[PDB]
Amino acid sequence: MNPKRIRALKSGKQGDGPVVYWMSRDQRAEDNWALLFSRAIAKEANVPVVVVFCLTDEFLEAGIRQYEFMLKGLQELEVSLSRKKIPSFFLRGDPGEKISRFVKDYNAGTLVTDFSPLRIKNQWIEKVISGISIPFFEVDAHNVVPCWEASQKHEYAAHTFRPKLYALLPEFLEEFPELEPNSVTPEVETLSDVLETGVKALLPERALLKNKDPLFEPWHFEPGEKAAKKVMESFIADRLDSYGALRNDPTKNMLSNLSPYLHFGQISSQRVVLEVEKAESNPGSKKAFLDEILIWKEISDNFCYYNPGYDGFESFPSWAKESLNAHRNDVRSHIYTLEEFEAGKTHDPLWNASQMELLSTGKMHGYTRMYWAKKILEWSESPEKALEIAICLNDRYELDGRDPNGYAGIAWSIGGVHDRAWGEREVTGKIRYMSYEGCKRKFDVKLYIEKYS
Ligand SMILES: Cc1cc2nc3c(=O)[nH]c(=O)nc-3n(C[C@H](O)[C@H](O)[C@H](O)COP(=O)(O)OP(=O)(O)OC[C@H]3O[C@@H](n4cnc5c(N)ncnc54)[C@H](O)[C@@H]3O)c2cc1C
Repeated sequence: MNPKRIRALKSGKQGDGPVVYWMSRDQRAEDNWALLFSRAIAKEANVPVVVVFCLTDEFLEAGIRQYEFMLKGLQELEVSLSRKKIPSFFLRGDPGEKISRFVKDYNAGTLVTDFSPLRIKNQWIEKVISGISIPFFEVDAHNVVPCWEASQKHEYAAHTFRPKLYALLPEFLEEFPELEPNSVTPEVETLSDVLETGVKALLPERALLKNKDPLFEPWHFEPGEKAAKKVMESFIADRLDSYGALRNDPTKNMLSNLSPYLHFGQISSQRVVLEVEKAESNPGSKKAFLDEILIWKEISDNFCYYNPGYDGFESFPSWAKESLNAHRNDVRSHIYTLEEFEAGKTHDPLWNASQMELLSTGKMHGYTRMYWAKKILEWSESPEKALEIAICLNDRYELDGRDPNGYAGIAWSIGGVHDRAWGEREVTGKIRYMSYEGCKRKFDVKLYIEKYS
């Protein structure tokens, strides 16, 4: 176990009680460095290890599609942890008041949590640190290389972060040891009841069409840690060979579809890299997939970690902020509201079809996501309004929303983060421009539109 994967958030006196794992971002039993580190510390202290998940009050800022996917994965996760003699306690309320109360009530000795660069995660840490007296650690179980170890500053481009990540691969890209069960079973409600009351409070704000029927289709992605492995095996055996040539074709389902499992942490990205690296397929397709799940994925955590205002206009590069400021007073072709973008009532059938896929499946195609966000910038009153509309529609209907990948992706499409300066156009400026005629020459837009009516 590499000691570089774990950071110390707060020092203090260690108690004689069970080591608590505050699971937030990585909801899985296998390939969880934070869970493995908690077990190792528990073994050395001759005490059991426990897992504590907090059902925060911000679940109403999302939809049922993200609430059911996460909770139904925990129901399978609770059974798996119980088979390892590891109890799980699901708390409802503020993490600042629930974690600090659980530590005091159960005489916790050491508190461990997974790493997350999001602002909401840092808000909870500030509350938890102020109310605990036991050692506090955090472990990066999401990225293959720890976020603080890949780079010590903000990487403005992928070609500068790629050499730093690949050079650290021989040290951190390794196999996961078996999660040892607890020696004995140690000494706040049913998840089924939490899902029933949670959905009931989310029914009035459910996405529906004119016929009062739901828009979301839950049969596309089955939640759970077992289902994530089945999808990963399907991609390597069926879609990995043609991934490098059909990644930019929205009409073909040639993607891995691992993001909803990678977002909630139901499957480890390092596990996906290990299986792909030992798989024999097209070298140009493996390189394309490795560049997306390692470079572009972990650079999204580098963006949110080394930029506090990652969701603001100030995190954009200097060239993009000056170019957008020089085209603020340009007459936009169209100005749509948030309700018009949400309902897909624009003049672009390609953009509307992209939005419908977001509403129905909850996972828009990787290529169309770049087009869907750049048209928001072109059809908004200001770049600040484009950021809010893109972030809102992303975190609300994307099954992988509220993730550093989304914020880095939105900042790339609107502010050109991790991008270069292109030809200077009106309104958009030097930000990379994507046209409807450009997509027609790239893929069959007629089939993509006709699929999502
Ligand atoms: C405007 C916009 C919004 C986005 N919204 C989200 C979002 O809400 N949540 C989210 O997790 N990702 C988001 N992304 C990144 C990307 O679109 C998705 O991660 C990708 O579509 C995931 O689906 P997939 O696994 O089938 O694609 P794949 O090509 O099979 O990629 C597999 C994994 O590689 C990573 N990856 C691939 N492409 C990217 C990328 N462009 N940026 C970062 N990581 C990547 C992801 O971890 C992904 O799960 C967004 C990108 C843009 C441009």
